Parts: sequence; C-alpha cells; structure tokens
Amino acid sequence: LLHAPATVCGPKKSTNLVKNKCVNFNFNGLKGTGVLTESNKKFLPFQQFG
Amino acid sequence: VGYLQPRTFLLKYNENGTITDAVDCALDPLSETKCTLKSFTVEKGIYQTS
Ligand SMILES: *[C@@H]1O[C@H](CO)[C@@H](O)[C@H](O)[C@H]1NC(C)=O
Repeated sequence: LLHAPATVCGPKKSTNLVKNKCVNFNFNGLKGTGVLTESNKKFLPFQQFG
Repeated sequence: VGYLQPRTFLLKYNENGTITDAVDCALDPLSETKCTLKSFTVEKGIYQTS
C-alpha cells in the first residue's frame, strides 16, 4: 500500500442504462442525483463530463 | 524551452467545446480589467481593478 496512486484494482460492477428516471448516478466519481436523457451537444473525444 | 509559474488565465470556450481565446490576467492592466469583468470586451468607464 505504497504512497502512490495504485494501478492494480478490481473491476467495479456496472449497471444497464435508464432513461427519464430520478436515479442516483455514479459516473466515475460523480456521486449525485438526477435524471438521464440523450443530448445533441457534440463533445471532443478527450472530454468525459460537462 | 520555457517555464510555468502560478498565474491566472481567463480562457473562453467555443460553442463546440474548444478553446479559442485566453487572456493573461497580469500582462497589462487592460487584460486585468478584462479578467475582473470576466469578459473579453470592456466598455468606456472607470474600473477599480486591483
Ligand atoms: C462546430 O461543429 C459543427 C459540426 O460539424 C460544424 O459544422 C461547425 O462549423 C463548428 N463551428 C465552429 C465555430 O467550429
């Protein structure tokens, strides 16, 4: 448990996607509450949140 | 070869998500007024800046 960010971990379990529902989303360290819908806004490939 | 030091940049983002312009907040006082107003265009007047 050396003083560094670790590179060996376990696979974090996932979930199927849900549309138009108040859910407790967790997108890579994004704890919170909201609903999920599709978007027409275009990103760049190195973005992940907004 | 150049150096990096802690200073503030006011950078704006395009509607497509990319960065098209940035302002050095400590280069010249007009840019410091642009940083304190959080806008790239200032109007005529007095701005108590720093
Ligand atoms: C934004 O991206 C769209 C997608 O193709 C393109 O048509 C448009 O010209 C782009 N606008 C700018 C200002 O880059």
